[PDB]
Parts: sequence; structure tokens; C-alpha cells
Amino acid sequence: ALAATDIPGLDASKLVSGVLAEQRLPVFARGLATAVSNSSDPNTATVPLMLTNHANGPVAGRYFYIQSMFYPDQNGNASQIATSYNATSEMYVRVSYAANPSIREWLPWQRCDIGGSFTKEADGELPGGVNLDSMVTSGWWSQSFTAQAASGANYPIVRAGLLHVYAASSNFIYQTYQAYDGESFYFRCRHSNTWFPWRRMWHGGDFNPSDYLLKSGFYWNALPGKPATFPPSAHNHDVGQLTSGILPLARGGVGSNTAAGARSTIGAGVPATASLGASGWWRDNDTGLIRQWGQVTCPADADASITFPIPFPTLCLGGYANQTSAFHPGTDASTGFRGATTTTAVIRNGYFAQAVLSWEAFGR
Amino acid sequence: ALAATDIPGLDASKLVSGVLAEQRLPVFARGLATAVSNSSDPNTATVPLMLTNHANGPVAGRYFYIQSMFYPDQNGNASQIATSYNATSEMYVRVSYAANPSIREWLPWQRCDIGGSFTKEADGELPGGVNLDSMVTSGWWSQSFTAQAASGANYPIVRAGLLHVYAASSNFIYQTYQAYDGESFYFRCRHSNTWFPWRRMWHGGDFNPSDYLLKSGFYWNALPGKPATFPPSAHNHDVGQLTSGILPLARGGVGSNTAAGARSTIGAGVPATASLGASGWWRDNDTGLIRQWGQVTCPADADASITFPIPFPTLCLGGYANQTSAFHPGTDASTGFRGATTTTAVIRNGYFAQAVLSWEAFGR
Amino acid sequence: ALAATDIPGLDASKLVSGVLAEQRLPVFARGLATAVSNSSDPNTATVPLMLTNHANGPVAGRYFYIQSMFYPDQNGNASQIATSYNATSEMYVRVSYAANPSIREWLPWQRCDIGGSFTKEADGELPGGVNLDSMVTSGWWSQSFTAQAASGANYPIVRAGLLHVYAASSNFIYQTYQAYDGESFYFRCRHSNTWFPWRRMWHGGDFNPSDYLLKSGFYWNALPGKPATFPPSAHNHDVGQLTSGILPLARGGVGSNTAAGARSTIGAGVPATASLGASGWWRDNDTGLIRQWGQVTCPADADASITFPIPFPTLCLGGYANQTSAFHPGTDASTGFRGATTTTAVIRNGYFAQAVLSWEAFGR
Ligand SMILES: [Ca+2]
Ligand SMILES: [Ca+2]
Ligand SMILES: [Ca+2]
Ligand SMILES: [Fe+3]
Ligand SMILES: [Mg+2]
Repeated sequence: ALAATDIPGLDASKLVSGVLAEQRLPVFARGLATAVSNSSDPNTATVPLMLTNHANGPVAGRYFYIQSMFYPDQNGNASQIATSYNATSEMYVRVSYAANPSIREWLPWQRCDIGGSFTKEADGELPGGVNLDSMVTSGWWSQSFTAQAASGANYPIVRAGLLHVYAASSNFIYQTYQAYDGESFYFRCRHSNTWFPWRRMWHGGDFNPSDYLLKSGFYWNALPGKPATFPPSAHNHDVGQLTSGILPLARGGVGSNTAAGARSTIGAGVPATASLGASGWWRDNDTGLIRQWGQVTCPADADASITFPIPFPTLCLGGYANQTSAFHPGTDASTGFRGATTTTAVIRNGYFAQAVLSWEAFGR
Repeated sequence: ALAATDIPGLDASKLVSGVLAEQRLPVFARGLATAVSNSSDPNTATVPLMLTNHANGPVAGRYFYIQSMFYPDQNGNASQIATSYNATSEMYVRVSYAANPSIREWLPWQRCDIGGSFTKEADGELPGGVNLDSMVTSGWWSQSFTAQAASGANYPIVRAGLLHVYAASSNFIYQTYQAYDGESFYFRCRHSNTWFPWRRMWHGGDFNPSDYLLKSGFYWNALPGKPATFPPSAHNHDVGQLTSGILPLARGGVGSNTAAGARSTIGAGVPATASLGASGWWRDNDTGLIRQWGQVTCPADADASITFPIPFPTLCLGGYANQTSAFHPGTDASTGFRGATTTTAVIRNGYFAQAVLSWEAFGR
Repeated sequence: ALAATDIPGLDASKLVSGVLAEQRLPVFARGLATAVSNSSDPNTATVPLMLTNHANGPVAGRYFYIQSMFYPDQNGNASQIATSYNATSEMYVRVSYAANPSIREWLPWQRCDIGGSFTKEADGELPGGVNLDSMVTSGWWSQSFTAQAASGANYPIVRAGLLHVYAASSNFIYQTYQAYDGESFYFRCRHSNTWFPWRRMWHGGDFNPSDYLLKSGFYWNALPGKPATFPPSAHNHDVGQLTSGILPLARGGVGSNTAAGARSTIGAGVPATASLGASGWWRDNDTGLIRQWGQVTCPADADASITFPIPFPTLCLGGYANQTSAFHPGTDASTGFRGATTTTAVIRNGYFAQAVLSWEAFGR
């Protein structure tokens, strides 16, 4: 009976049929990350799969499965894909390329999973009680509940809304917040670990500048509600500015616009008129009484007629005559006034010689 | 003479040279995703490559190729990379780690292709006719034509511009729009399937607050255009405030500032004056007429001189005398008045005895 | 001794123990990308690993390692993962699916690393001297120093701050800038290689609209500081608005509110009164002088008493009588007036017949 020790070394071509049992394969070809110790340096990888927490992996302190692909041999250029062993689901990629492929020049790991990016799904829903000062990593988050903004801290407004964080660096953490109801849009920055105040955008829902007065519209003629007239300050006047009415006696006026009315107000009379010649008259125009006078030559013991300087308008009321000469006192030298009309009267001379007699008459 | 049945079981070390035909390999080592049925659970994977649409894959209802990497054996902890079988090009990663590695604890799948991210390339160009209410998927899009905004619906402004969509959830869809010409920046949100109005940012192109009147600038002294004088409302005056001019008769005045002028205006006379004693005088100061009177003791049949109480300024015009006694009526008792100057006259007594005669004279 | 040429072809099941030397594996199972040439076409891939710069790879001109996973066989549907060979660390994925799997239909390569995405890490820190017009690639950058903004160009404000770039297309490059201190938020766009000016957001740190006057608050009654009285413009009055005071003669008044005082001011007299009948009286009310007259029938050579029309208030100053008839001139016809009281007097008739004598009397 033949034993294995009798069989010489064979070329792989001697296997002409069948599929090898998986245990016959090097472990990396079964997907087992067990060919090298779990602290192996991925920089010196020569098998296509290892598991290691070595520092040259993508995240210091963490184990990653590291796939390697090689050209032109397992010591040469390589591409590596790293996937996480626990805690999170992450992927990284890197490459070594060099003119002498065996003297590797590794580039830094580049992240593949979208955990390293701004994602089309929000990073998370914010629960209650969140202090936005604690949101210091880049991303965007949704607060779906106004009451959870109320129970949190450093929200710019008590409203559901969208938070963006742009963590530029440790000393410049930018945030924006868009309120769900458009209350406004806010922004702030943590600068060297101290937060600036939120800035609140002014928008068209807040106010319309057309509701406010331009400086160019601020002037007297534009001011509505102005009264037609204004209560005056103390002032004097020229009498010319008195243009209607009639001043009464109570104010030192004559209470009339006619001379007659004025005279009645102050109880005044009118001027008398006269012609005060040798033959003359005088007239009281208050009453119309007229007195007249003249002289006449009379014959001895006889009459002479006189004509009054002016006619009496209605009648002569009376008269007398007087001897103007040095009549002989041994005889009568009587006089008479009689027969008066509106225009004439008769003067009687009782003296026994031609004589000049003066006379007076009165009437109306 | 040797057939295969004569050869004993061999150790893999007996293959000392050559490269196996790939058909000798388990199918997963050939890139063939055929080792397990295409509905197999990736959670229970033990081969490094499978193809399955099982629900525990990354996208519901879709086939993915799933690569698996294991430690410390194929039943233990694992890392998996899923890649799509059709429709789109997508990649995912996940991991199972457990203290007892055979009791797996899988973490959620994380996406790797940039389809899950906001990318440096815009998501698309918006054509004409787009209703922005329909843009409810996260991303950013560009409208390159104002005319294509004009043919659409629910653009905040008819302008080319940049649309961001942040679909936090179907209950909260946020949008922003930046007009290409800086007309403004807009934001809004769809809450519970109803869109709030676009909010429009106010910016420096719209207005400058310095053009508007501050409340603190609104007061009487600052109001420009105020008139120097104002139309007065109805008011009363004291006559003392009439400081110039002369009131005319039409207004109840006397049309003059002199006594004589005032009398002229109202046609008034002046007072008569008198001394009304037993001998006396009376003067009409309107005309200048003077009447005087007195008494005189005359000698029998002779003259007596009289002196007028006051001189006549110019001349005596006339006079008479009257017997004051009970003269015997059997003789003449005539009288005469004659020879009058401005100061004196001659009274003649025709009675045969001494007698008292009264007299009157008038003149001017 | 047996030679290898004596051993017949063997089934893979003849290996019952041990692990193959890795050099017995097809090269791709070792991670060696050498099974096909570096010009091989990935569209026609039948091996699970290659390295090629063929045009059908993900980036023209560049070598990528390409893994292939196949179903149902190596000519059929396939998923491919490509990882970079040099220069950078990049990954892509694609797929071929067709109802007839051998007539392949390849979908476009899709990037898997975050290098083509908006990353949670900022693209970079801006140094000094940067012209922001040069930043036309999508991303976000941080200016950590205000002094480095001051040395640059086309910053919207000389302030540290956060720059975003959205390069929608060559014809539209959008930028936003958030100041670190919240000075404001800015945006602009480069359209057809011309940058619009930055727009500057108005926010609550800039001003508050409640400091400005609403047009609805701009009216007369609301204006503060208004005087209580106003200097009047020229106006006229009705004398009815002269409610107090007494106009003096200097202003055309009578200087009094009594008739007597007004007369005194202008030196006017009062009206005379009279009863100008056949017998009657006349009275100068300036002085009180009264004149009266009448007629009386006397016996021959005898007295007759008269009663004055009215009593003299104080005394009769004088009188006379006059013959009214054509007395015989051959005799005496003297008259007398005497014995006057306030009410009566005595008229003497020296004519030797009954005769009518008229009389006058005066007094006060
Ligand atoms: Ca005688
Ligand atoms: Ca005679
Ligand atoms: Ca006788
Ligand atoms: Fe006035
Ligand atoms: Mg008078």
C-alpha cells in the first residue's frame, strides 16, 4: 500500500478536477484576517487582508480590517482599503506608489464613508434639553419641536428649525439657524471658545421700510392734521384793521355811523348859525328858534314897514322896537311892533318927529 | 499503472510548484458571488463574497454584492462592504463586533458613495417650468435663466439663482434661494406639507436707515418749513391794544384826534357860556353872539350911561330899556338905548321923575 | 523511487490536510494585480482583480486597481470597485446589469471617497493676500485672521470669517461670507466672469425699526414741543371783538363811556330845548338860561299880571313889554315889566285904552 511519503513533490497542474476544501486555502483567501498578528504595520503589508490597530492605520487606537492590492508583487506598490472592526461603520482608502515600488511612499488615508461629509440626510434630530453651545462638529441637525427648543439652551429663538454647524477650526465654530416658520434666520460664531451673540436677519415679514417716514418727507406742508387757525400770541393793532361793526359808547365809540346818531349817543347839540351884521339873524338849529334885528326910519307919529333879513320859515312869534335917538323927553316916544308875517312887520313911532328905531323879532 | 485510487491522501505541502487552475478554488476566491443562495442573510455570512437581496442588506428590496472579512474565524466578528447589483452605483459598509464574536451584534450600514452627500458638483440645472414646491430632496440646484424662473412656480423672485434644499424630514423641508444678481436671499420651509411664505432678506441695496427720520428727530423745533406767522383763530382784544390809526365814523369813531375835528365829524356845537347874575352875559360860542343885561338909575327926563358886564369883542348890535317901576300912566315913560360902544351905552328915561330902567344889549 | 510523471491526475479532494503555499494560488487570490495587463479593459473583466489605465476606468489617463465581483458567472453581471494607483487616494464604484448578463450594460462610475463632497473638515485656511475672485471651486474656507483679510482683495468686510463657494457652472459662481464677529453676512455671484458687488445683510445689530418714525405717527397732535400760542399773521377784526377798554381821542374815540364824559372829551354842548308856541319858552341847557314870551290884555292905564309858560327854576332876570296895537300917537303908550317871581310878573300899560301887550322874560 502506497503512503504519502512515497509520493514525490507535485506541480499544481496535477490537480485536474474538483474544488479545494476551504481549509486548504491560505487564511486571507477565506476572508480570515488572521495571517499576521493584530498589531502588524500596514505599511509593510504583504498579504491581502490583515486586522490591526497599528498606528499607521486610519484611526489611532482603533482596529481596522485592511485589504491590500499589490503591483508588481507583494513587496511593491499597493492600494489599501480599511474598514472598521467595531464601534462605528467606517471606511478609508490609501495608496503607496514609488519609482522603486519596494521603497514604499504611503499617502495619507482618505475617508470613504459619508460620515466625513455634509450628508443629504440630517446628522440627527435634536431632542429636548440641548445646549447649542455643545454642537461643535460640522453638520446639520433638525429641531422638530418648538417645545424642545424651549427646554434647550442657546437657541436663538424658541422655534423648531434647522441648525447648521461649520466647524472651521477649534477657534472658529460657525452656526446658522433657520426657524421653521420663518421667524427669522440667525448666525453666530464661537471665537476662541467664547460665543458671539446670535445675529438676527431683518426680513420682509418683520417690517416694510415704506411704513416709515423718509427724512425728505419731514416738513410743515406734509404734516397732516394741522389746524386751519392758530391761537395767537399777544399783539397790537392799527385801527385800520377794524373793518366791520360800530363801536359802542361802552368802548369809547359813538354807537352810530351817522353824525346824527353819534350826537344822540353822547347827547350833543348842533351848532347855531348866524349872520351878525347890523341887519342880521341868529338861529338855534337844535330847536329852530330864530332871532333877527335891524333898524328903520319911521315918520313922526306913524308907521314904517320892515323886512326881516331872512324869512321866518313858519311864523314870527314876537318882537319889539326901540328909540335910538335923544328924543325930547317932554313928549311921548312910544314904540310898537305888530303885523308880523314870515317876511315883514310894522314898526310904530309915537315920537313927534322922524326917527330911527331899532327892532328885534323872533320866530321859527 | 497507478490510478488516482492508488494515491493516498496528501498534505497541501506536497504541491511544491506551479499555479492552480482557478477552477480548483472555492467560487468566492474567483470573484464569483455564487457560494450561497441569493436570499441568504448577510448577518449569518461565513464566506467572503455573496449576493443577496435580504432585508438585512443596506437598501430595501435590492440585491447587493456583499464582501465579508472575519475575525477570529468565519463565524465570528465581521466587516462587510456592500455594492449594488443594478439600477445605481452605490456602496455601503457595516460591522459586527461582540465579546463572544459568534453571537454577532451588527451595526447599521453606513453609505460610502457620494450619492449620500452634498457634492462639490451641483445636483442639476433647473429647466423651465419647475414648481419649487416639488423640490423636496436634499441637494443644491442652479437656475441659469431668469426666463426659466418666469415659467416656473414658487420662485421667490423671477431671477436665475441658487437653490439649496435641506430635507430634514417629510414634515420639515427647508429651502434657501440666492438670486444671481443679488436681488436678495430668501428662505422658507414646508411644515406638515404646507409651505410657509418665502422670507426675503433686507440688505443695503434695498434702503439705508440713515434716510429715515428717527423718532428723536420728530419735534417742533426740528420741523422744517414752518411759517413765521400763523393765521389766528378767533380772539378778543382790549382797546388798549389799538396803538395806531384813527377810528372813522363808519366804525363808530369820531374820525379825528382833536376836539374840533371830532365835532366836525359828528356836526356838534360847542357849549354856550354865561354869567347869569342880576347883571350878566350869555355867549353862544358857535357864532360869537353875546347878550347882556343890567339895570340903571336914570335921572328924570334924561340919560344915564351904562357899562356892559363884559366888553363886546367887536361891536354892540342893538339893545333896549324897560321901565321897572309903577310909573304914573298919565304921562310918558318912554325909554331909549343908543350910543353903544364895545363897553358902554346911553339909556334914556322919558319919565318925569328919576327911575330905574332895566336893559338888554346884544352884539359880538 | 516514484517520479511526478508516474502520478496520475488528481481530484482536489486528494489534499486532506495542510495549507497551500500562497504561491500556488492564482495571482489575484494573493492580492496581486498582475493576472492581466495594465491595458486590460474593465468592461470585459473576467478576473476579480486588475490594474489598468484603460479609458473605461473611472478617470481618463490614470491607473486604478479594479476589483470585480461577478454573477452568475465571470462573463455576466458585475460590480466593480476602483482604487487609485498613485498621486491621490480615491475610490469609485460601478455596476453592469442586463437581463442577458453577458451583454453587459455598464452604469457610470460613482465616487466613493469624500474628496468630491462638501466635507465636515474645511477645505482650507485662507492665508494673507488672497483675492476672493480667484476662489471659483466649490467648498468652504476659513479666514482666521482679520489682518490676512486686509492684505487680500475682494473680501466683503475686512474681518476673519467663513467663505462658502458654490460653483454651479462656469457662468455662475456663488459665494457667501460670514464674519466671525457677526459684523454681517454677505453674498455675491460671478456671472459671465463679472462679479456682482457683495450684498450685506441688515440685522438687529445694525438698527432697530422701532427707533424710526412710522408714517402713521406723523401728524399734528402727535408732534411734541408745539407752542401754546402762535405769532399771528396780518388780520382784521370786527369791533365786536373789542370787549374791554375805552378808546381815547388819540385813536378816534371819545375817551369815556358816559355821554357827559364824551362831550367833555370833544368839547361839545348839549341840545337846547323849547316849546315854540304862540306863548312858549326856550332853554339853553348848556348854561340854564331860559327865555319865555306871551301876550296879555291890559286895562287902560293899568297893570295886568302874567304867568310864565313854565316857572323859572331859580329866578327871573328881566323882561319887557311891547304894544301890539296901532296906538293913537297923540298920547302916551308906555310899557313896563316888573315884579317878576319864578312864576308871574306885572305888565303895565300906559295907553289910555284896553290894549294887548306882548312880553318876553328871561331867567334861570
Ligand atoms: Ca317926560
Ligand atoms: Ca306922539
Ligand atoms: Ca296914559
Ligand atoms: Fe388780533
Ligand atoms: Mg348849542
